[PDB]
Amino acid sequence: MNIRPLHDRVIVKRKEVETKSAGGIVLTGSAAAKSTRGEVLAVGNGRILENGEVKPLDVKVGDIVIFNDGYGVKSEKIDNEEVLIMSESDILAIVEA
Amino acid sequence: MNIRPLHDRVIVKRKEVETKSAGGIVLTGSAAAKSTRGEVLAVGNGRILENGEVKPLDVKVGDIVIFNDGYGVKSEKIDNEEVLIMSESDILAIVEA
Amino acid sequence: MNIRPLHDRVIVKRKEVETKSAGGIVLTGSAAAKSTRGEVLAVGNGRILENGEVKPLDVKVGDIVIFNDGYGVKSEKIDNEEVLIMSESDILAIVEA
Amino acid sequence: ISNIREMLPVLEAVAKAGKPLLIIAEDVEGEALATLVVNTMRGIVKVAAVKAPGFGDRRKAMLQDIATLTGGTVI
Amino acid sequence: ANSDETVGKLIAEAMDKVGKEGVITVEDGTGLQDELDVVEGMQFDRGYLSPYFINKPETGAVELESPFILLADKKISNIREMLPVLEAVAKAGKPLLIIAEDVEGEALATLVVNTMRGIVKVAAVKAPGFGDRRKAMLQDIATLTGGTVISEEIGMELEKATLEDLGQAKRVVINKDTTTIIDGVGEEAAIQGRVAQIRQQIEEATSDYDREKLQERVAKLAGGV
Amino acid sequence: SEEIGMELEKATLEDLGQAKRVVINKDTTTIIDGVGEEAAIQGRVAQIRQQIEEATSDYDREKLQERVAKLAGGV
Repeated sequence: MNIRPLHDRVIVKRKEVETKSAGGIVLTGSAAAKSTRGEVLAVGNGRILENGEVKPLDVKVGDIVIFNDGYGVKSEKIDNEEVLIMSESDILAIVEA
Repeated sequence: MNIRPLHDRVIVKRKEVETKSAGGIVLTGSAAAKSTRGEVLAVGNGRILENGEVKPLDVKVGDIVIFNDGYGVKSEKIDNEEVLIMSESDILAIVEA
Repeated sequence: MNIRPLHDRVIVKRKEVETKSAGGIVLTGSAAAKSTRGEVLAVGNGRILENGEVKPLDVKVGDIVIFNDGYGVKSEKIDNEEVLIMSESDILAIVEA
Repeated sequence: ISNIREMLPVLEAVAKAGKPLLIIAEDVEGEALATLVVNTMRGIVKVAAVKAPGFGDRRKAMLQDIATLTGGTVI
Repeated sequence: ANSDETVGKLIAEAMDKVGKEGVITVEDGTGLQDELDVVEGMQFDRGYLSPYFINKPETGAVELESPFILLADKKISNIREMLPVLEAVAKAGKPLLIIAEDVEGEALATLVVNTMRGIVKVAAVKAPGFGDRRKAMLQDIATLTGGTVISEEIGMELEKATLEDLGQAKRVVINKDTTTIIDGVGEEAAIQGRVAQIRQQIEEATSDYDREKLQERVAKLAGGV
Repeated sequence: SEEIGMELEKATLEDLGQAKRVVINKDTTTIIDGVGEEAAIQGRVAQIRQQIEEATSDYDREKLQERVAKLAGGV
């Protein structure tokens, strides 16, 4: 079964922990760091704040995103796969092109 | 591939760490400090706050800016180049003339 | 080249560090203190807060001002001269008369 | 001395004067000493750094001796 | 040697090989007979920091063919500072020796997996000496290999070094206890100049110790040990 | 080895060793007849065998020929 995030919350999945390519050919072995990129899997209706109306989120299902991995983000297990739950406030940009 | 900042967030690149010129001719060697100047590379639609409407940002793609390097700012790697992600709130001025 | 502060922010320059005159004739030598007075050099359009409209600042280019030197204020170098970047919130009064 | 900062105003006047400069301070360390190296290593200024002769209240007395013999003012 | 013809002969032999500015030391032997060792070229008391880098399991030693040499005055801990340089060497084919003040952390660790795979061929060994002697000696190596000492002291970043600043050698031999540079590029005139300068540093050596170490170094840079 | 850039998590059946049988009590573990690539055993033996040759003392001689016995003959 899949997940339904509760308005404003976005469900994403993380990407490759220091992919061995940076600097060019050098296979930069893990330096005890993580990744900030991720794939958007589910989206909530949108933030309800300020009563009047409920604004949609600017990220669609399937976007590639750079986020800020702070407190706001939570770790969960769906079908035995690593997924992240943060609000749009924590999503900083989208990688396109 | 390039980056698409998520409304209100601005994507900039840093400039020269204590350029050896200050004081006049003296090549002021690095005193363990950084730089606050930077080039604007990408802009988000704009802050959505207060529901009603979405206001644009006052910085355009390609501006030279003085910012406040605090917590708000984040470090990322695009095509293997050092880039910074902060909101307009952290941009203080534009260097022109 | 000169500077263009980003709405609400004000660009000022500091004044004389314990000018040796206080108390009357006595040349009060520096007691390890600073100055709070300064000249306004540049002004931003004005605070954008609360969406609707953008209110101007009550300080004009060239004012003499007493400010609160706290965290809000930042130090920059323009043409190799000491300048300060704070918001109007930090400006307390204007010295006139 | 520990910071290049305090030097710049003076260091500058000497740089645009051509003549080299000896510095006899209480001590020179940190990035001050370090940058001074790269400043002569390049040919920007010619500048020496040597500790003050003596220790305690004797030092300042002796440092003044030097001022007199060279017509300088003890900062 | 109380009429010991063998001692006479061995000394005579040694003097003949290390030359006039070469050092001769005596120590306990393993067996019953006297033995003379002569170290050729330059070698210092330094083992590999990464034992998982031996590229010849037969001798239990590293044998880098015609490599670049990175001299770092500061100690290394982060792979970061390497990347710009490490890269230029990777796309050049030639291997690389690194003689820093020290190599540890994930820097040392990743360097292993970088040769373990065949991305780059890179060695890591501590700096010869201790304190103000180290930098003096580390410079000796620069001269013999035509490299520039990347000294964090004199306003230099490890990151901003290019192929330019790297030393070069014909071959390098490193085991658990000693590193040996075989025939470095070494601008001929710049060698004997740096030698005639250290040669005069012994002249004004204000004791016996600042005399010993100096003529040791000359031997590593000139004749033999 | 977590040292040489390896995670325990990313190991598969591939990396696992195998044996005919294993005997473990409160004091000793015993591996009875492991898969052991014949050529890779005696090679790893002839390599440790020469590690004793250049053993710079008596202790780095003892432990080595102990290990060879565990990998070659018996104890």
